[PDB]
Amino acid sequence: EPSVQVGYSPEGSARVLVLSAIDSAKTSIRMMAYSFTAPDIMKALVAAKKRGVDVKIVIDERGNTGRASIAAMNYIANSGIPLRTDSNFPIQHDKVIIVDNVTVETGSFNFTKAAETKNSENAVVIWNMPKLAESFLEHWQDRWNQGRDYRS
Amino acid sequence: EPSVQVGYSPEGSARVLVLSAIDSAKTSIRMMAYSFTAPDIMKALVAAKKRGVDVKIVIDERGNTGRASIAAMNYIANSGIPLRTDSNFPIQHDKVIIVDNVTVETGSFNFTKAAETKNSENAVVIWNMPKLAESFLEHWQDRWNQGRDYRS
Repeated sequence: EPSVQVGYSPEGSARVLVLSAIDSAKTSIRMMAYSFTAPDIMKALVAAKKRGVDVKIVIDERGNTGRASIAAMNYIANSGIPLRTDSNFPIQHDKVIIVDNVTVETGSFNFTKAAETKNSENAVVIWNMPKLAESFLEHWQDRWNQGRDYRS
Repeated sequence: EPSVQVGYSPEGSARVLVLSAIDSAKTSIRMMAYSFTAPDIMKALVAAKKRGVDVKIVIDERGNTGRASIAAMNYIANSGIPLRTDSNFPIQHDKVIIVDNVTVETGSFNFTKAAETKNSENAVVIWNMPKLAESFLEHWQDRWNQGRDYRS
């Protein structure tokens, strides 16, 4: 039952794999991000929202004050997706997507265009490991709990 | 047979887990790093070398010109561990350790003190997935192949 997929950048497989993970969501998505700017990633998250997926995101505050960050943050908030900034860590550095409480995407891959087509990166999706995803959820929840809502 | 462990920062579990992965090596280690500066990580890599483990490292060139980077790079090179810098990517961003060609450590965790005790991070070790580790090895090898030796 448990399995693992891997993708890389700038090859193109990391981006597609991460999109695959978000597109697979049927019930929930709990995301943690440092840089938060990739438009195609944002498009995918709100389509999941539209699909009825319970989406909640906590991102690093200090590293998300740029124009692209704000455009992505506004777009996400505008779609009804609960979103929070976290500044309690010099850097909330995780690049993680927990899907349906049993799957975990993680790796070096930040959700930016640079991570999609320029930097060398890796993204893995560990499918169906309830125990692993619940542990990650506690990680996500601790950071989310100390974040500041970003609403639209 | 396959299993997955996870650790976090600044909690302390990520650092210990990554050390555990390097300490577990019996035959080989193929590492890729962006920032390369954590002293306890360097200590562990050369102890594996001493243990007779075949250790080879490719790190990002541009992000490793600082004092701590040079001290870590010299220490590693001084120990006989083949080491190369890679500048062919704006950022060789991977934080990966492939152990004994069947295990893969990856995540947001950079090999720095900041990633060990300040930033929020996650590190996972996917044990015994030969297929996954061989795929990562091709990733490591492509970057290593275009790197510049750093000798001592």
